[PDB]
Amino acid sequence: LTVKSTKQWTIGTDVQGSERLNGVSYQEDALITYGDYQYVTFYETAPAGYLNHFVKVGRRRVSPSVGDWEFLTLDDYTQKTMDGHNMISMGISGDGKIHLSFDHHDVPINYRISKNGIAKDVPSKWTSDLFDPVVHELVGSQGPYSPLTYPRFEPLGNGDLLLEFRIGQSGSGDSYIHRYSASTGKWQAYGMYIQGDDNNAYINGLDYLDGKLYTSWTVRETPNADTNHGVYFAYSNDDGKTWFNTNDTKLTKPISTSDDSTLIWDIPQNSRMVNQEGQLIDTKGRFHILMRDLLSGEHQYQHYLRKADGTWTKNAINPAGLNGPDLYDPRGKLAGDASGEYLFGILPDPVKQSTGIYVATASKDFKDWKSLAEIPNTSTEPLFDKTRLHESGILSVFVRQAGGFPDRKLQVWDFELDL
Ligand SMILES: *[C@@H]1O[C@H](CO)[C@@H](O[C@@H]2O[C@H](CO)[C@@H](O[C@@H]3O[C@H](CO[C@H]4O[C@H](CO[C@H]5O[C@H](CO)[C@@H](O)[C@H](O)[C@@H]5O)[C@@H](O)[C@H](O[C@H]5O[C@H](CO)[C@@H](O)[C@H](O)[C@@H]5O)[C@@H]4O)[C@@H](O)[C@H](O[C@H]4O[C@H](CO)[C@@H](O)[C@H](O)[C@@H]4O)[C@@H]3O)[C@H](O)[C@H]2NC(C)=O)[C@H](O)[C@H]1NC(C)=O
Ligand SMILES: C[C@@H]1O[C@@H](O)[C@H](O)[C@H](O)[C@H]1O
Ligand SMILES: [Ca+2]
Ligand code: NA
Repeated sequence: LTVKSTKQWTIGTDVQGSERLNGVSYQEDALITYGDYQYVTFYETAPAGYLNHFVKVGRRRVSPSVGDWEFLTLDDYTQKTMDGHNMISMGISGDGKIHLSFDHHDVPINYRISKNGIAKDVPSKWTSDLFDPVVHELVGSQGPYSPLTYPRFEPLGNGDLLLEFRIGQSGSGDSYIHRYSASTGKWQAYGMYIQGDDNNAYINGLDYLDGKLYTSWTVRETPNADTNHGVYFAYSNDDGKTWFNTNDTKLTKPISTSDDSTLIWDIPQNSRMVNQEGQLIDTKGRFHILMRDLLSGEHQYQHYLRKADGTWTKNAINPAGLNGPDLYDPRGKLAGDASGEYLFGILPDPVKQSTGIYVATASKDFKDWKSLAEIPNTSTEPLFDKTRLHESGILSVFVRQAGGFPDRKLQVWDFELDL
């Protein structure tokens, strides 16, 4: 496997602040291909300057040929909270509508949707008028909408879109799912699907394949990040209403963080494992988790694998040259190709201030981690475009550079693979 070509584009100047607001691990998602176009969302500084930001949405044609980016600026909502939780997630439903939810740390939902199905019936003009106003509810559904953190979207097989988030706080919170119908344009409440018990679950993402929805998490006792413990897993066969553990045992609704039956690896507190890192269902139905810990005596990224025979394995990701991360260092992701043979670790290196692209193969039990490429000059939790990789064999990664404001840019990097 080789990188046929490497290309990059600078899409904006990052915003100034001691917190990172662009390029955050739990953006789900930041960079999305739908049809012949790729979309990206990020904050850029408003004319009022420091601590005033607008959400931007970029689009570019990627098929049959790659076109230039164009951007719209949502200049009717000013982000002002210098808090790294307050990121943007985007989703695109099967009616072609683009959804955005953003700017939360334990506050009411902020959500907006495009007026029309702009990703399906593609308009000539890319302007802010394409979007409806910010609202603080989900039409057709019901609260609670506050105190909300961590909006995550997941597109389903019938064109519908899940929106998932935590209601509560670090160390005492629960998570909820809502479902947007592409046929009616209405949201519906699926209710609380995971319930804390003087703690909160921190999921790594949502993954969906062939009618099944997969998630993994750690449990946090207090606002101190050293109090994460456990690696847990569950899946649903009905888009988040009913859940099962790794042994196919049906779980209570909601899943309780006190239910040990979803635990797949014992990791104590003070292991230097961080919440909300990465996960992946590969196209062959193998489930993967990316975390980190100090338990070997060295800080190392860790790969958890749910094998076909039901067994789980854990193996350090330690290819030559990769510096292992401690608790507060930037978090990585796992990507997979259409065939399911290639597993990509998109791993920020805290020493090099760059993002490494490493590859392992299913034929070698994913133990053959090899350096494949690098994105230089990043201070980012890298995020990729699942659909572009599956459809075109191009690994496309959104990054925040390292360096100082206003030199520090936002970029998209495309690694064309010889798949
Ligand atoms: C339902 O699903 C669950 C989840 O998959 C399943 O439970 C697993 O069952 C398998 C098979 O019986 C267990 O696998 C064995 O594990 C042996 C060691 O287990 C200990 O270590 C686990 C790993 O953590 C270690 O390392 C970390 C650092 O990464 C460290 O923090 C830990 O402390 C520990 O050192 C650990 O998760 C596990 O904890 C469970 O069990 C204890 C009690 O023992 C409990 O207190 C915990 O709360 C938790 O439930 C435990 O501490 C391992 O030696 C053994 O290896 C042999 O077999 C393999 C075969 O592949 C050989 O390769 C190998 O050489 C040995 O011969 C084997 O891998 C696994 O531990 C269970 N996992 C959990 C989370 O419980 C249930 O069985 C399923 N139930 C049904 C009905 O289907
Ligand atoms: C460790 C800490 O945990 C949560 O508060 C968020 O994920 C935050 O981004 C991370 O820095
Ligand atoms: Ca996802
Ligand atoms: Na608590």
